[PDB]
Amino acid sequence: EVQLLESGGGLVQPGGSLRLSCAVSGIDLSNYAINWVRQAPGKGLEWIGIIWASGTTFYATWAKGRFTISRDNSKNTVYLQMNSLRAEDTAVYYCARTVPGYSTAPYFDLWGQGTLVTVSSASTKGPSVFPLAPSTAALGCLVKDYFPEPVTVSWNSGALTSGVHTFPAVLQSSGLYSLSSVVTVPSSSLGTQTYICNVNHKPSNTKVDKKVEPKS
Amino acid sequence: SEVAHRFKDLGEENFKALVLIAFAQYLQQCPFEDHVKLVNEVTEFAKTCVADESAENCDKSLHTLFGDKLCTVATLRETYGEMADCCAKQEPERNECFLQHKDDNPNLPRLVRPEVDVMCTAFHDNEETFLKKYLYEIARRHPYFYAPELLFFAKRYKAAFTECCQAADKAACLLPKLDELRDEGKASSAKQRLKCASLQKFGERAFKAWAVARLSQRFPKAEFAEVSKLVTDLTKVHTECCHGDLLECADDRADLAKYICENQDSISSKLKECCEKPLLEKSHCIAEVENDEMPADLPSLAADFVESKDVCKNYAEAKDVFLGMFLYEYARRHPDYSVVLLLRLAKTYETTLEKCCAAADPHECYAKVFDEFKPLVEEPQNLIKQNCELFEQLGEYKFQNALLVRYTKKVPQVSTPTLVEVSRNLGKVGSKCCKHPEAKRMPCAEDYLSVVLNQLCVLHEKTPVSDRVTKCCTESLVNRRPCFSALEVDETYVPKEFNAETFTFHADICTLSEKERQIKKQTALVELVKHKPKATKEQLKAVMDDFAAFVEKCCKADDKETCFAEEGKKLVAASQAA
Amino acid sequence: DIQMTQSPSSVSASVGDRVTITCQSSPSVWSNFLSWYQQKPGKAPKLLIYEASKLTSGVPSRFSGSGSGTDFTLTISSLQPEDFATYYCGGGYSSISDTTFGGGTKVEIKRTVAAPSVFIFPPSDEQLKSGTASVVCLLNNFYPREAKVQWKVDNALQSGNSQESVTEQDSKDSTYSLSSTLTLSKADYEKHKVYACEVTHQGLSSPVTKSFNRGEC
Repeated sequence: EVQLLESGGGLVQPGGSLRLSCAVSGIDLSNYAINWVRQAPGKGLEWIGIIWASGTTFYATWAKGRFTISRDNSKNTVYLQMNSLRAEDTAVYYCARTVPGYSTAPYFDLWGQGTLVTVSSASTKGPSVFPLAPSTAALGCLVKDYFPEPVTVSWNSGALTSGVHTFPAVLQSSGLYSLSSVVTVPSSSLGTQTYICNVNHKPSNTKVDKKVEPKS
Repeated sequence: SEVAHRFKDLGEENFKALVLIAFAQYLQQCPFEDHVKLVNEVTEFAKTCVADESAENCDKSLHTLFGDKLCTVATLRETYGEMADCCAKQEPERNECFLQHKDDNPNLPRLVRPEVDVMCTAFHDNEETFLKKYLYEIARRHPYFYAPELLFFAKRYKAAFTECCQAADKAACLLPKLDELRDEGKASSAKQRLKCASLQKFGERAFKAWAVARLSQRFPKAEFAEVSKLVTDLTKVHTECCHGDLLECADDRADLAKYICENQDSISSKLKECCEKPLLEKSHCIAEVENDEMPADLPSLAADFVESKDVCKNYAEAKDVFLGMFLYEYARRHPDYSVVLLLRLAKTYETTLEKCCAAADPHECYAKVFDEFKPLVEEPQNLIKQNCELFEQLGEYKFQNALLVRYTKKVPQVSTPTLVEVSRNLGKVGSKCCKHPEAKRMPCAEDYLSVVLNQLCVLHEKTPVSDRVTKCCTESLVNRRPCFSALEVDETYVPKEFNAETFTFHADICTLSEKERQIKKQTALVELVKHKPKATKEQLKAVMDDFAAFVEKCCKADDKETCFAEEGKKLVAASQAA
Repeated sequence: DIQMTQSPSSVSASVGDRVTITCQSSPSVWSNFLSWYQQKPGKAPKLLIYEASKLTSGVPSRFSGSGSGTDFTLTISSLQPEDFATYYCGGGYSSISDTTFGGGTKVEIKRTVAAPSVFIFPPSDEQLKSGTASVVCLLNNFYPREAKVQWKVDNALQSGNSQESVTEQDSKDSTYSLSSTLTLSKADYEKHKVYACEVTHQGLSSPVTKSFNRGEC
């Protein structure tokens, strides 16, 4: 019914500037206070700043100066201005509302999809997909050399779901991300049943559908 | 008056035999003499009812009449146990209770069959007692044997003794026939066990679907509705036999058999010989009838099932009918597909319609439905042709060996004796189905494996030792094969120790048939896998060949129990270096 | 300063069990301003408890909050497999711009040991046409999470040319999956033949390997 839709997050060059926006669908939001919370990959939650129904905005100590919350009530949208971004700003940025009834309390009920902002100077590179052909054994795909995150991998356009394990991306010593999405299938299905991994990396508008089939 | 209605219908003899079978199936522990009494008492009462259907007590249900008789000697837990629980209940509770207490594998020692002289002598002594003895033993060991059919195996069992005991070479005439009746027996009991399981665990809808497929394949020329009419009837029949209502099951079967024979020109042209035979031979014959000749120029299915403008309107109105027609049409056209495969294609067609039909552009969404079938029909074909090849190169022996390991590594928790049995039976799927061409293969193989697998399940149900088995067994009935073959090596399992007496052969081995000797080895092999799974490939094939040669030598070593004694409790570590 | 310490850092308990998560803040949090959040992989956080002990609507009764001042406790009376997640405790400190969350606790379910069924895939031909070679070694569905994956090329044990990833605990079988990926140039790759993968896991009595010989099939 009521959910927060964020967007505006992506790859940023150090010292760069970015503006995350949050638009809510299903409620007014003009009478509520909205917060901003981020979370670096693998780390925990970090409260940034808040904006009440009125214009008043409070910021975490560390954030004040680089981040700037603002609300466009004629459009039902709260933004978060990120200036002089540092590599340590890379984190999934959430847009959460303070539960109606409180203002300074750390209670947030409604959150947002949470957009990811990768603050790095590196340019945006699509991924290459390599088949991890089968040895009831498994097969899978190898999505190598891509940046920034995130990348989504599907199997047989969604058909094949159970058995699938898309691994968490890791940074290569080359700075670029890499991952492997495998799936366990019945051995006797190989060759007879077509297996295709669909990799999608919207940051670079890269899309691939690699057919995985045993080699020999 | 029901007991009377069934007695006049079936005839005295068949009635007697059926009731005896019903009694041996409920109380598989009571002695032959006990059951004989009770059956002869029920037959009396049945006659008093035929001469007065209004007579006191002749109008009550068969469950009551039969259930009462059983409770006259069931309050003896010192030989039965919990069957007294069933008697403290009123129908149909008491009935369902009994059924529930049918022991799949009774604590009954297989009955080694005497010599031809002994048997024939016993047969000529009291021909009746001999046959009733037969029925009793079979039924109590196979509580879910198709009753009507059992009567058929008893009619041929008798005839076999009838013609062989008056023969020149009594053992040459009687043994190959007694062996065959034994093979067709297990087969009939197993193949029925699966039907009862389908109905009891997956509901009537399931069995009817199976029937529609099997019957559409067998009578491809018959119209859908004639097939449907048959599926309903056949289901009612098996539902009764599986529910313990043997008398009404045999009655309705006979009536169904009559219908089929009277309507041949609307079912199958292969039935003419069947419909000559006496009623018992006729029934058996009809269920064994060869598929009819598929009608010539059959049309494309994509017409009424994919491009039609009414697909979704029709799939919504009557889903069981629209899909029944799809299965009927696809089955009749593919006597080369296993019933299970056919059911999968049907399930696929269903799901894609369940998805597409309620979409924006349905017709385009399911427009490629038939394309999904390809990888579904081939997977089994490929696995067959491949396995059949492997079988041709390894022989049944080495083939069971390969399967012994594959299945022992799959579910180690399973009993070794049980592993050897199931594995050997499964390996027999090679000899029994690879002989046929890729046209008659899948239905042969996959449907046979269904039976062996069902047997596995019902056997595992009693004392479960692997959740993986229970999974496959309880999940889809159709995909049990794929589910079992799917399983991979169980890395969890912990080595079964190493009992140095488990790998020590003795003299007594040297006087067994080659088949027994093979079982002895296969048993030891399972143990070897249990004591060293995970890490072991064809290095077992090296120890397996070493046991065959090692036994071959010792059984010809002018041995005095020595060759095996010393080269046993000490030769273990020799070979156990790897 | 503020510094809110949450412990344990992570914990494994069976279904049924009762898991207790603590959250100790250095400066006594403001009046009851102590919230508890639950965050499932990928999904955002979810408010479970506020005012230290108040549950929010749509939260299992099994979740209970307690504590006051500097010590707060989140308790799961009967652990369910769907309780698999990382928990966080947020506090208020009269400073507002001081709102801080605990380190968070990671709850993972207990289920009988299960060795990892391994696989090994040599590089693809499309990838060798790039001059790179990636050999992946999958350790699928196992438990516990601790596993040792070593690479031996022509028996030459490796180190520093492979980075492995691991997935969260499966919502089905409560198991993990590990992908060890050894990368060598093409030249490095075609210089050898025996590419192996050594896996030592608490569920194996013997450290198994799954090698393959370059080129062969």
